[PDB]
Amino acid sequence: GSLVPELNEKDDDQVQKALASRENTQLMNRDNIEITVRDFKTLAPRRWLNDTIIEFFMKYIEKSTPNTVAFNSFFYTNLSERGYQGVRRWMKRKKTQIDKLDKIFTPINLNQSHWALGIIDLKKKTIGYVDSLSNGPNAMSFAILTDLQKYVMEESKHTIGEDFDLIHLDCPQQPNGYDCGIYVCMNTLYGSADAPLDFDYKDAIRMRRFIAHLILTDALK
Amino acid sequence: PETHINLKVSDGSSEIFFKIKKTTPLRRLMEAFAKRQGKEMDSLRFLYDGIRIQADQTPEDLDMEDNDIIEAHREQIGG
Repeated sequence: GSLVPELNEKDDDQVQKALASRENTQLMNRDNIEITVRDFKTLAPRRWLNDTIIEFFMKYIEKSTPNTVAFNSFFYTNLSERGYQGVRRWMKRKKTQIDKLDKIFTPINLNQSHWALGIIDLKKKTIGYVDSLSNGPNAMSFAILTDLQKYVMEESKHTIGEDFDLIHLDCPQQPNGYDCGIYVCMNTLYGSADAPLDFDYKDAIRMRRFIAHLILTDALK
Repeated sequence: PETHINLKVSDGSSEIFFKIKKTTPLRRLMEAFAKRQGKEMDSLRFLYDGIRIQADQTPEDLDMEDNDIIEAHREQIGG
């Protein structure tokens, strides 16, 4: 069917009211992710998501999926610009260790203009790069895959990662220029559930409202 | 090195050293850093070991240790 639900009328109206609030108030503050109205409005129709919404969705997937870490997008920025040393201390702050995980998700911001996703699957021994506006395996995608493979090898103290398969994963492609962050969230949701990537652009429209509902209903308890 | 802590805030080019009480909110520190870059607070994310600091959280709240670093990152957007 679809892993992105449709909101009832009451829940949808709550989202519409919050998108119209007159001033930049705090809408949610839980699990070290604070969301203001300015952040929330990036979920309005046709708008580019910002890092706050991407981080909130990563937290939601961590909250509902076992043995999973989903970093915010600043993890890949640091790893790519400043090597493993730039993210060496981050897993410790997740209160867990790489050898206890099934998956690590790493949302990637590309040049302040596009969002994509890395999926480290420790159980399947694979590192995947999934992009909703891609023509296919290319060289930038390779630097990302080798960076994630490097992370696994260093964080595990060279116990795991050297034999992982690096793959440019296929996924439903966005039909517009603004849904990339929503496709990142759908790819994290479906990848966390180990579900076939068969969502589409109508799911992307519903996804914006679903994520907005999760925020207003304080889904991270 | 009991009640007070030394912290550095860096954006990768500009770094400012601060010494605050462990029970003092980081708000003032964060606003001072932003003002020096002439940048708005809502455009900057202040992270500690990957955790997005909320102004008002203290060093004690985040388990900081002397000479820890706070990274100031630019908001990210994408289509």
